Amino acid sequence: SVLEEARLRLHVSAVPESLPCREQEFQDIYNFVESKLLDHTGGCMYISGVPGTGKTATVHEVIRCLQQAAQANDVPPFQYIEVNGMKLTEPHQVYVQILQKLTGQKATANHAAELLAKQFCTRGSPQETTVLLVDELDLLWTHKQDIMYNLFDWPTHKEARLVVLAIANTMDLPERIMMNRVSSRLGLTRMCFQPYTYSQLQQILRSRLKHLKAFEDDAIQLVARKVAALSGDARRCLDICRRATEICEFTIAHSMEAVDEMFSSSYITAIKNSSVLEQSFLRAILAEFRRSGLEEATFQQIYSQHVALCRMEGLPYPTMSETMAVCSHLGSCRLLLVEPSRNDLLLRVRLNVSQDDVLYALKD
Amino acid sequence: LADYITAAYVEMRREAWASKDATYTSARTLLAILRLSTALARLRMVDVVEKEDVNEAIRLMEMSKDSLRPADVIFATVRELVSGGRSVRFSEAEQRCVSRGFTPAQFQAALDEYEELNVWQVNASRTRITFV
Ligand SMILES: Nc1ncnc2c1ncn2[C@@H]1O[C@H](COP(=O)(O)OP(=O)(O)OP(O)(O)=S)[C@@H](O)[C@H]1O
Ligand SMILES: [Mg+2]
Repeated sequence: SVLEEARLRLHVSAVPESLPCREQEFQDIYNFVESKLLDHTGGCMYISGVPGTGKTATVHEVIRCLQQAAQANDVPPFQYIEVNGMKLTEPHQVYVQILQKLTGQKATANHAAELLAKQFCTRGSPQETTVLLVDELDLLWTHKQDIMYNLFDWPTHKEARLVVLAIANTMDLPERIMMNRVSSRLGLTRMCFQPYTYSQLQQILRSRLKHLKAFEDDAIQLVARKVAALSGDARRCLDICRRATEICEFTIAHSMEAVDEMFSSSYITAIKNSSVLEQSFLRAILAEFRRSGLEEATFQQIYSQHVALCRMEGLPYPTMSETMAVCSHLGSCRLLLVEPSRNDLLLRVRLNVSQDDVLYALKD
Repeated sequence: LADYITAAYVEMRREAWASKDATYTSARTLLAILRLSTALARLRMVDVVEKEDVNEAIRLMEMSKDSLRPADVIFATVRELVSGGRSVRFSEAEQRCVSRGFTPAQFQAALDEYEELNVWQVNASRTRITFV
């Protein structure tokens, strides 16, 4: 079916071959790495960008192009090694991972570091240029900063023949997280990926759905515009498109439903579906807050206000245990803030949502 | 002139209530400004007190106490049609904006300018606008 084909095309893992939306950045990286590969000299580049900008996809596509060029005997052969920071149980274990990727030897963290140091500092046998990719750099931080210093200092050696690309989300990292000597080592080589404009998002969506007339232009334009105005991320755009397809299986209404179901908060409807006693408790809290003006109140005054409200409403007199159970249930779903493990009558209560939202939910 | 005098006295008393260091503006202040207006009317030799006397009295009292774009208009016009609805018909907004004295070209320009900020989205059929 057409909807099934659109769902298949719009999946996240269905990476395209090459989209010129980032062709400029691709070209810049293609010049830099090509220069580092032609001169038999190492280098380092730091790239910072918000998630969803295609950093990993762009790097992998550049690696694919470089490997294809090497296969066409135009570039000297190179060894590619990829490591992910968040896929490692311990920080020091990255030394074992790289060593096992290059020689397959098993050694301790310190011994693996020493062997890697010996290989990268001593004039050994002439090896292929090493392309090292490290993902999620900020998660390799250590109070001693030895791992980061070694990672960004080793390619400085002529014998290293190592090119390192660091992908991260924060551009401030080399300034406030990295010390001076290594900050100057990554200085002036910082690539920032700006978020896609709504035109770029529309171009990407059109490329996803070439030769397929399944969505109207209006839904596509609105989805790209919401994405631009909220995060400018292709991942949530694909999720919205898939949800719109699912709802259409059941127009602009589908996209609106997707965006206001996957982004909007459910606090209002949760309060609406609350019980009568919980509503009375919330009203008592609001009345006590208006009387006092403070954002913290003990359980005793709230209980007194609840008893007064119940007397006004004609409800039966509530026991302390019942009110405590209701409060504990409310705190379980993170609508309030309380520590009722030991304190019972002296519990500080803070609202987890804005007062105006509570008023707008309770007026109806 | 009584209504204007009442409004001016309310404004002055509200200002004196907002400022703690201002003198207590009881009914004696109203009596004083009325006396000033009557004195001015006597000075100008007229049997009826005019608003110029009231303005001069207010000015004198204030001096004495002192010694001690089409885009926005069109956005507001279409904002007036948000009485409980998220989507607004194109024809109704177009008719209302033209009735205010704006050409359709300026209406389209304002729609595009506030549309760039993505405050809302317009259907390509130019029949309905869903406000983001
Ligand atoms: N050039 C491109 N044009 C359009 N969409 C792209 C492009 N490159 C990547 N994408 C899409 O955007 C998604 C995000 O790509 P990633 O590289 O995984 O994100 P990232 O920028 O690396 O950020 P994280 O936090 O590391 S996932 C990809 O899974 C693709 O679906
Ligand atoms: Mg990534």
